[PDB]
Amino acid sequence: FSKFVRKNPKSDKFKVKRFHHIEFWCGDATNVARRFSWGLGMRFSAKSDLSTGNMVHASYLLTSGDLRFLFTAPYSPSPTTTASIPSFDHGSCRSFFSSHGLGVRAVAIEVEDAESAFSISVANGAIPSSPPIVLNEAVTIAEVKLYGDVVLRYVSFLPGFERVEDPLDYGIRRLDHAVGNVPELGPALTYVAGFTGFHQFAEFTSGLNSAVLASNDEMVLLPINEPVKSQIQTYLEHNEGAGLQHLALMSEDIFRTLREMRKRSSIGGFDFMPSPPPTYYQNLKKRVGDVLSDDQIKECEELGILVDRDDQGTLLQIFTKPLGDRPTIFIEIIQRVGCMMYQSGGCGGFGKGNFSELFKSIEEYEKT
Amino acid sequence: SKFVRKNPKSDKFKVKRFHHIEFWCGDATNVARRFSWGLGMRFSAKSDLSTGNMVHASYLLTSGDLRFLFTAPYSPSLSTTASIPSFDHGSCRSFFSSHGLGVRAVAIEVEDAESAFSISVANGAIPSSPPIVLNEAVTIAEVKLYGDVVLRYVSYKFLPGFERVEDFPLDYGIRRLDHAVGNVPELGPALTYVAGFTGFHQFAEFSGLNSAVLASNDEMVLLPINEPKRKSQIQTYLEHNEGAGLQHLALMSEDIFRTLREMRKRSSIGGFDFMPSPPPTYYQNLKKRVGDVLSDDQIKECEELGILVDRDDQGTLLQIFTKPLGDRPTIFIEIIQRVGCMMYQSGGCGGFGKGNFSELFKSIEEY
Ligand SMILES: O=C(O)[C@@H](O)Cc1ccc(O)cc1
Ligand SMILES: [Fe+3]
Ligand SMILES: [Fe+3]
Repeated sequence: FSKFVRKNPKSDKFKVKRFHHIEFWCGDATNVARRFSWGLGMRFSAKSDLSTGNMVHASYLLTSGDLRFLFTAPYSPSPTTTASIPSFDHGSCRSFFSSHGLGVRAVAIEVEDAESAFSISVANGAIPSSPPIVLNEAVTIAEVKLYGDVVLRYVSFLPGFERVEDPLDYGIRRLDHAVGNVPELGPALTYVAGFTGFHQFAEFTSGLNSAVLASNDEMVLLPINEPVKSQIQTYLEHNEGAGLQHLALMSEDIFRTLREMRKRSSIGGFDFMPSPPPTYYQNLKKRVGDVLSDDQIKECEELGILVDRDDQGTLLQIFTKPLGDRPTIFIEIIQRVGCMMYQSGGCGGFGKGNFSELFKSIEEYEKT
Repeated sequence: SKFVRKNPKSDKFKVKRFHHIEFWCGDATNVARRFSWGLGMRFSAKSDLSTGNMVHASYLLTSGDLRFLFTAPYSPSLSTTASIPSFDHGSCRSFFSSHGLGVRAVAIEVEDAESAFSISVANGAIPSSPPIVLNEAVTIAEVKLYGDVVLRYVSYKFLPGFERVEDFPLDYGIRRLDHAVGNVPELGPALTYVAGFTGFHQFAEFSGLNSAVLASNDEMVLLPINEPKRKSQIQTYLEHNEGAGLQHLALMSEDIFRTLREMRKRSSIGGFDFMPSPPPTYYQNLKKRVGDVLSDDQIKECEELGILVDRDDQGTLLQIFTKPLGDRPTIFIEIIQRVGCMMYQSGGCGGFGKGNFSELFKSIEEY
């Protein structure tokens, strides 16, 4: 008596593969990358600083599976020849951090040819941010504006980077989707999907309007939020315009990651949102009992994990507190169940039907 | 044969001890949460949006009597609510844009800050912030020290506007700040300047740099200053810091082996890294110059943890240095434990490590 029909026109104007990395623009990349490495459990993989000859910026790379988190901070200007990332600008980086604080600068995706995906994007309305530049005849990097001061980066770690050698792993394996807030969803949705050809990923159905753009294989998901009390309007005010709201980090085992990330919340890691009331986890039997066992439900309660369902699969998720000083960007840890055939992207939705379940649990909790 | 140390006790105002150190950051949350894990300091007070402050976010880390403050500016679009009246968004942004992560204020507790500020300015000090009484309880004044670092005065002893943080806690053994060392291009002018308005006397000592230690009457507030074989790290400091600034802080510890076992264990998982260890010959000779102080097992612990041991006419100093704290090879941290001079412990017991360069060079050529 219910069926959800999802369509996929596969209208990608250029060949998009997978997410490549995320580049946080910092004021001091060392302390940001070392805190992220201890909280998320990511390994110090590569570096491009003074110890590698880079006299322009200190970029450090953290990895946990297919996830790459880059942390870039500008050196004192006292010619960016030794710079490994040619799109980096000292004036831009200082202005970005003074206007937005700690946050994501680049959302990088791997493409077949960055030079073509750049020209096709601009030919379809994309604002150019960095022209196609070939790195040592091996890698090509191009950047166009996504929203606000965040850029969409095309890659087809990097030259100039040196590997770091000499266990830090909590279960995070890849980046699922990067969500950004904009003042008006409409113009931002037609703009981004207007130069990538990304189709809308429908969700099965609070102060927000969300729409999910996705590539053909739907592994590159880009939800965008708009404020309708609203958490988004507070984000726009504190971030001084449109920016990335949160990053969803796929975990091989969300229970492993959550126990690893909660032991360290008070000793350098990350803090989480208030856990759902107990009646929320007394209602999981009549919701995902056929997916999660009774003991795995006890794990979600002890770890404060949100569990939502969809037409295809089940989504286990939780959110952290803001990563920096500003109540702006935070991190989402998810684990998707089902759609195995390789797992389909967006399996289980994103959590649209979770505000209704939290409202129902809070109204239930009370009165008891 | 005999070393003679003199103390004129010429403090132009009553000074007690170090109060706190305020780092100016780009993001105070990630820097403090990194410092809290590497050094083992407790989240004690906060002055951010959760307290009503829409101007900046200040977080205090404590370890015994040591207090590290971490201040980062909010966006001016939030528009009075600042608990630290000397804070300026443009100054904090321009400071960090010029020097990066570093020390802004070296706060010392005095008897009266309205006097410490006026007497200082009347004796050559460059004023940074006039005396401001906070909620009729705390008075804060600031005068320039060297570079963009300010010497902050705290009168009646975290601060009004801060909320205590509750919630076993972290503690690696660090208990107090020993001395705050700064690098300047010319030691001479900066010496007659700082001592010109403080009256701090020169602390006598028992490389590429020249050092001079200014100290208060009881010699608990120590402020060594450095000036620029191979090229000295002082000149490399001035280039990457864009002028004079604080070089390092010496964090005294009840047990340097406890603190180092905690700090080295976490160097690769978010903590702080240390300088390369001395060769084994340095610790084979560590029982001929310091054997009446350290036992055989305690000498073995220094070799395992890479600690340097120096000695002077009064006491013995066990010390070790960390790698630079941020992206720039500028600010770093020293862990110190002093033995001897017990009569309460005298300030500067064992010196500051001026003789370690000679014993290290003697140890490298022995290996
Ligand atoms: O990225 C997104 O749009 C979703 O992650 C948002 C979301 C997810 C779960 C939830 O309970 C509320 C909002
Ligand atoms: Fe999400
Ligand atoms: Fe020292």
